[PDB]
Amino acid sequence: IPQKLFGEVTSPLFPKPYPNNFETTTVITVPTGYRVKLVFQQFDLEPSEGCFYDYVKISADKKSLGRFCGQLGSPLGNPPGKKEFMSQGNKMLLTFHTDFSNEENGTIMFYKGFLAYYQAVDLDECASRSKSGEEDPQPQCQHLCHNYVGGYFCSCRPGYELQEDTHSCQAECSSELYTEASGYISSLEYPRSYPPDLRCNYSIRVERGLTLHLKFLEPFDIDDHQQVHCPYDQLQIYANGKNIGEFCGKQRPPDLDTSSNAVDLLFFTDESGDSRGWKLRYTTEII
Amino acid sequence: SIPIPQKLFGEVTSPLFPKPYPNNFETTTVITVPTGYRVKLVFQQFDLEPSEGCFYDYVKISADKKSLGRFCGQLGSPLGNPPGKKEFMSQGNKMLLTFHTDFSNEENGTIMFYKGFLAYYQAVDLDECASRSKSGEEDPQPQCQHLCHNYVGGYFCSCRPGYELQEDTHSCQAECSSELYTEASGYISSLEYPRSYPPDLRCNYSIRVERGLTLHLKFLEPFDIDDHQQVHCPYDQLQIYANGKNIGEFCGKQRPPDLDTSSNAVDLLFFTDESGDSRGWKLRYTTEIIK
Amino acid sequence: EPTMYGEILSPNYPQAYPSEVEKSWDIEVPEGYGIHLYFTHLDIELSENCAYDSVQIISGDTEEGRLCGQRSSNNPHSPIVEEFQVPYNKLQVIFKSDFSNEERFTGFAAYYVATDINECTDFVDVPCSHFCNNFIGGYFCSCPPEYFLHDDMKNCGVNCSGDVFTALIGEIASPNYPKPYPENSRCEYQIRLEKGFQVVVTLRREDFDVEAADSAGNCLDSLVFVAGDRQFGPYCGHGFPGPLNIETKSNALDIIFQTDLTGQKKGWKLRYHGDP
Amino acid sequence: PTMYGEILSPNYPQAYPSEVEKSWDIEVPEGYGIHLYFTHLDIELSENCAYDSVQIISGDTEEGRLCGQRSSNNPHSPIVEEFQVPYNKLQVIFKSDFSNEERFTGFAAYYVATDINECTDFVDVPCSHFCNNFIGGYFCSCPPEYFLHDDMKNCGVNCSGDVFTALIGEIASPNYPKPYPENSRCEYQIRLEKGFQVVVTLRREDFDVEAADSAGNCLDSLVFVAGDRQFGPYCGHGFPGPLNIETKSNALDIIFQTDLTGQKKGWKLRYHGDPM
Ligand SMILES: *[C@@H]1O[C@H](CO)[C@@H](O[C@@H]2O[C@H](CO)[C@@H](O[C@@H]3O[C@H](CO[C@H]4O[C@H](CO)[C@@H](O)[C@H](O)[C@@H]4O)[C@@H](O)[C@H](O[C@H]4O[C@H](CO)[C@@H](O[C@@H]5O[C@H](CO)[C@H](O)[C@H](O)[C@H]5O)[C@H](O)[C@@H]4O)[C@@H]3O)[C@H](O)[C@H]2NC(C)=O)[C@H](O)[C@H]1NC(C)=O
Ligand SMILES: *[C@@H]1O[C@H](CO)[C@@H](O[C@@H]2O[C@H](CO)[C@@H](O[C@@H]3O[C@H](CO[C@H]4O[C@H](CO)[C@@H](O)[C@H](O)[C@@H]4O)[C@@H](O)[C@H](O[C@H]4O[C@H](CO)[C@@H](O)[C@H](O)[C@@H]4O)[C@@H]3O)[C@H](O)[C@H]2NC(C)=O)[C@H](O)[C@H]1NC(C)=O
Ligand SMILES: *[C@@H]1O[C@H](CO)[C@@H](O[C@@H]2O[C@H](CO)[C@@H](O[C@@H]3O[C@H](CO)[C@@H](O)[C@H](O)[C@@H]3O)[C@H](O)[C@H]2NC(C)=O)[C@H](O)[C@H]1NC(C)=O
Ligand SMILES: *[C@@H]1O[C@H](CO)[C@@H](O[C@@H]2O[C@H](CO)[C@@H](O[C@@H]3O[C@H](CO)[C@@H](O)[C@H](O)[C@@H]3O)[C@H](O)[C@H]2NC(C)=O)[C@H](O)[C@H]1NC(C)=O
Ligand SMILES: *[C@@H]1O[C@H](CO)[C@@H](O)[C@H](O)[C@H]1NC(C)=O
Ligand SMILES: *[C@@H]1O[C@H](CO)[C@@H](O)[C@H](O)[C@H]1NC(C)=O
Ligand SMILES: [Ca+2]
Ligand SMILES: [Ca+2]
Ligand SMILES: [Ca+2]
Ligand SMILES: [Ca+2]
Ligand SMILES: [Ca+2]
Ligand SMILES: [Ca+2]
Ligand SMILES: [Ca+2]
Ligand SMILES: [Ca+2]
Ligand SMILES: [Ca+2]
Ligand SMILES: [Ca+2]
Ligand SMILES: [Ca+2]
Ligand SMILES: [Ca+2]
Ligand code: NA
Ligand code: NA
Ligand code: NA
Ligand code: NA
Ligand code: NA
Ligand code: NA
Repeated sequence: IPQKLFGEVTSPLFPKPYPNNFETTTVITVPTGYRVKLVFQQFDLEPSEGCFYDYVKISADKKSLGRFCGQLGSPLGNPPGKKEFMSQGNKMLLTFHTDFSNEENGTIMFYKGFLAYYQAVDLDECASRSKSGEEDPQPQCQHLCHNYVGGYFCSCRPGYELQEDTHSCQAECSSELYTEASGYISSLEYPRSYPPDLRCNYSIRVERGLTLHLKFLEPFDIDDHQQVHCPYDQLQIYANGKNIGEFCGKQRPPDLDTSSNAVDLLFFTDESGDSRGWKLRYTTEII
Repeated sequence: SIPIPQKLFGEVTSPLFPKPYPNNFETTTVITVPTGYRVKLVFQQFDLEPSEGCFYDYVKISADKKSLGRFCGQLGSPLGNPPGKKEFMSQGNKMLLTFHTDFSNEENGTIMFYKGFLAYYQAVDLDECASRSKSGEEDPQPQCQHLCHNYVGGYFCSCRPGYELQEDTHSCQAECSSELYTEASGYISSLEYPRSYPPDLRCNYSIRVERGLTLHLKFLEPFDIDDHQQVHCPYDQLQIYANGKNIGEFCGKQRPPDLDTSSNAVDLLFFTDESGDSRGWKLRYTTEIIK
Repeated sequence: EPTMYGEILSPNYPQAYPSEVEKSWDIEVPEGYGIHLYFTHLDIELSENCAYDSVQIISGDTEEGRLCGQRSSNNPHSPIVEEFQVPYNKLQVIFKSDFSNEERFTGFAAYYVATDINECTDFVDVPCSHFCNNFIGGYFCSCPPEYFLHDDMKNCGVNCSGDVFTALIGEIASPNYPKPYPENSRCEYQIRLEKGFQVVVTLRREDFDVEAADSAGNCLDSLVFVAGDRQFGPYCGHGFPGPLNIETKSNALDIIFQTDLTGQKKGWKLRYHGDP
Repeated sequence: PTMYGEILSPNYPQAYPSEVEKSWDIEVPEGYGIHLYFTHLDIELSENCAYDSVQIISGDTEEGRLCGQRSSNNPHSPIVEEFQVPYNKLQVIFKSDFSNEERFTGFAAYYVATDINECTDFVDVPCSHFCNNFIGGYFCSCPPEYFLHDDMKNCGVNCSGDVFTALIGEIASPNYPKPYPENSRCEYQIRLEKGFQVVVTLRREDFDVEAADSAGNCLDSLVFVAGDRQFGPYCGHGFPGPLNIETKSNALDIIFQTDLTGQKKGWKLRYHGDPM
């Protein structure tokens, strides 16, 4: 079936008792991105220890889940009764087998058959692909995907942009504005390692007639070098239109006083992230 | 200068090469060979602005998802970090090259003239088999059960003696239908013995000796087939046809009796269930004469 | 126009939101779907009873929730911070902010997805008399053996006619057997053989339990076999009163089963064969 | 012609027929070698594979002959026997006599086309200066201020236009290895950084210039000028100086004078730098 919600699969002639010498395979097919749940309402077959005579063989996704026979209530039989039988993919193969004689080991017997009811269900693509394993490239999502019926769609963590493929995310970190009186500014995902290949302009614009006070916090960790300062990563600071220092390293830079109402912290990263980053408190005073 | 999906080899140069390169320049050229190829490349001429740790100018070559090299300087000089001619291979089919140069190429404060570089790149075939990521391949199945083959561009698969390749060209079934035996003596064993036998089989092990001989079947130990003490051979069956007619449907743990056929044509039919726990069977068939 | 999924962000996300705003969003999914609305990010101006600034969840007329404050997800295995599930196909979300922000507040980021309503289980009232079937986007009812579903698509009812038995050896039982027989019903089963044969009915003495007779001995519920002029019954009580092997001397037999409104029991089972 | 292929014994994997002689002609495109390998080998065993055999012939010569019962010893490899050839075609001939003592399943083999790395795979390299391999062929390249000759194989120097700035480079006489032109003066100039010394190497065998007169004065001459210092004039068959020469100068002028007649093969050299 190309597209179907639910359905019924019965033994032949149901409810009328089933004919002997019969084996038929019916295959349930829900559309792409759905699982197949099913249960039995009525179940009345020829019982046999190990189901030699008659049986219902239900198999899903290259594995036989069940081969079951007997009556709903009777022992010495392996009946499903009402148990859930879910597939993983979108296909569930059912088979029904019956020899020539169901009416011998006692005397005449009248066996009705079975009522299979099957629902479609949605599968959780996220928890399927990302639960364990999988280091090679697969179609799985970077920051978070979403599980909804049928398909799945993706989204990124606060302050990141989704790229065209709708699977991965870069940082935006271009027009990061700050107009409040005090505040905190931190490199993206602090104190975890900062993303590489960035052009950040953390802009502070307070009401004119104030002076800004920049207080760097610990830790302050950026890839530096003892020969030349800031070759890979740079944290430039512009104040009042002009640069006032390009910083990188391990000890925090000095607490800076600007005499300005407009500052811009420019952040340039390399193509690797080992160091953690930086965080600062900016406060306002009067002139 | 030659990035293109369908191309074997190519040239990538510094700008204006051979004429010395302009200051304040950074360009990224990406090499792309077709699917299933690696990218090898080397430098013939190499003459850049040197710098301790290549702060000023550099050539940044990066592979699949990792920067392999960032190198600068002149072919011979020990001022640091020239590739010279060294091999730089990618894993996938794409190789990203970049060339960066700041404003000042004139050190000590007098003019200097730096030519650039000559990059030659070959394509190469990759060994899909030898990759060997045994798990973490559910979207593709790039590795084969019995054997795959490495050839240029693509790869194809094949099965061990006595198996058939199924549609996916990655996995194998058993053939085990027209298994013939015409020699005087011989050995017949269930597939992959004494390991567990495959399920879902219809085997016709046919013996046809020259007429005027009689066959002697001697079963060996072990003899292990899924049986049941109530009704024998419900799941697995090993039927034996002799001279056109059935002469016994066997399964179990103790071996069947040594059989004497009085026939020149026997057929052992083997029917398996949809699981393999038991091991199987093996037999020696021998020939005797008449007057 | 209705969708199965969607995104709702605070204005100017993930920057600071403007003051003096009242923005509203109307969530809508198709018929017979519930809604799961969950928040991946929450940083809003904190006030008691979320007075100053707030994000509000209203279903119909009633307030399903009201959030404010600075909060991040405690579980590292889940990004969800707050969440809601509703049995309705529409929702409303209202974000409002007063004229000032003392600190910088990035707002909120949330998403919604449409879920199937399992009409059988999700409600206390089940809309099927006998058996309920859920499917993605709706439901429909089903019935036990030899029951037929009534016009209202909801409740079922028993038939016990239309079946003519022509087999020489066969079985007959009371409906629902071995469960109790239905009340206020008349069940007639008919056997029709060749002229030369006799229908002989066997039923086990223990496989018979029908509502007992009154003090005077008249069966309030009864079972009776009609063979032309002869008639066997009425039979009732716990245990079959007749012999275990009964000869009707007839090739065509009508078995009638009468029950009143209350006073039901297990029922009966039988098997018949022929004799020349 | 293909890039890959499969070859099986007749009736594989059953017993092969007797009195057979089957042949297969393998063919790959130009500039490819062939890797032919056997995954299964079970053939009637005879000394020098007399009775039954499988035969590998490339062109006119027998690359191999196999028989016997054999399986792969390496559990990490299915290959039992294998062959690699620098040729684009092969021949495989399987032949069997009229009897088999036991049951022999034959053989199963496969072939794949490999690129010839024309630079490395042969001892003779078809480029005078630099060789470039690619999948399916090759092409040559040259050192600084050299221009490649019409034959697409050997490179050549021009007498003028060249200022040498490379730290390690080559210089040759014009037309080399063909005879040098008459009545010409070719001066080549090397200009390095001041801190370096030009050190000139040229092979004792890579030098043949018109011999000197009886008095020992070179009629054709080659000479190195380093400011005040001067090496030469050199002439005759074979370089008279040492194979490794130190000039002690960062700028060097090499002058090459010839008269009207009496020409010879010429010379070739390569220079590098050394600090002071
Ligand atoms: C297991 O594998 C064996 C393999 O041998 C297989 O046995 C073979 O079964 C087939 C079944 O048909 C036999 O084939 C033919 O049988 C014909 C019988 O005809 C009657 O039955 C038909 C239905 O089966 C029906 O439609 C007809 O109307 C009729 O009622 C018979 O006519 C026919 O005779 C030819 O025999 C051979 C081919 O087998 C011909 O050629 C000869 O072949 C031999 C090699 O075997 C040799 O090369 C000779 O030189 C060559 O001439 C010959 O010319 C006759 O015309 C044919 O026999 C096979 O006989 C039989 N093989 C045997 C018994 O050795 C089993 O069935 C398999 N079991 C399974 C799969 O479960
Ligand atoms: C980081 O991000 C900030 C903001 O996001 C950028 O700042 C903007 O860009 C420049 C640099 O600060 C500013 O442009 C300058 O504006 C001055 C006056 O400001 C007003 O003018 C512009 C144009 O009318 C308005 O659009 C703007 O909103 C302001 O209201 C001018 O004085 C400057 O003009 C020229 O002055 C002299 C001539 O006398 C020249 O010598 C100068 O070179 C200059 O060209 C100039 O126009 C702009 O105002 C900033 N704010 C905005 C756009 O809102 C940073 O540039 C950015 N930094 C990095 C590294 O990315
Ligand atoms: C069950 O036994 C009976 C007789 O063989 C049949 O059931 C009949 O089912 C139909 C609906 O498909 C009912 O029809 C309706 O009857 C009412 C009578 O009041 C009439 O007003 C409507 O216009 C409509 O025709 C019918 O009542 C019902 N008969 C019964 C219950 O005796 C049927 O053959 C058997 N099987 C099934 C599945 O019903
Ligand atoms: C070594 O010396 C030769 C001397 O012949 C130099 O060759 C010069 O090459 C230029 C090309 O750059 C020739 O120009 C010609 O242009 C036409 C029209 O486009 C083109 O069809 C020709 O194929 C050729 O390229 C030029 O004639 C030639 N110079 C002289 C004086 O003949 C060069 O320095 C070195 N050799 C080569 C092959 O470059
Ligand atoms: C059915 O056969 C089994 C074993 O043959 C036996 O236990 C049972 O009594 C038989 N009769 C029935 C179930 O009526
Ligand atoms: C000139 O070059 C020398 C090289 O040793 C260097 O020490 C000096 O600083 C250079 N001159 C200037 C002005 O940089
Ligand atoms: Ca049966
Ligand atoms: Ca889904
Ligand atoms: Ca870094
Ligand atoms: Ca520069
Ligand atoms: Ca390949
Ligand atoms: Ca088995
Ligand atoms: Ca506010
Ligand atoms: Ca529903
Ligand atoms: Ca009653
Ligand atoms: Ca032979
Ligand atoms: Ca080649
Ligand atoms: Ca001369
Ligand atoms: Na960080
Ligand atoms: Na086996
Ligand atoms: Na916001
Ligand atoms: Na009942
Ligand atoms: Na063979
Ligand atoms: Na020469």
